[PDB]
Amino acid sequence: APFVAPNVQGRVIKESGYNTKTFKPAYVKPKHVIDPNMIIPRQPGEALGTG
Amino acid sequence: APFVAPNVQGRVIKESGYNTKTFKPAYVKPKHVIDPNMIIPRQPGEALGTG
Repeated sequence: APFVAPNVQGRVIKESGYNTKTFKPAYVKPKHVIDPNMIIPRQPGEALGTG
Repeated sequence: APFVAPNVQGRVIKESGYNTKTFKPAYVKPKHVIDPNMIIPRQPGEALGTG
């Protein structure tokens, strides 16, 4: 607090305000194409020979 | 105490004097002026739009 000789008025004290933060979320979009070149070939569980 | 041959009168011992201290307090005067400029603006808790 300010020391102020009691013979005088007093001292005016300043203030401070405040702030805000604002954010937009980002966007994510992966995809696969699944044409036959991927469906046909033998997958690991398939028996050798026939499948 | 002084060793004094029992014949003679004995020695005169002295004393010492005290001391003092004195204090005045200081004086403190914070004050604020409250404009409409400070009452009106939105305060953080208030909702958006219709504060």
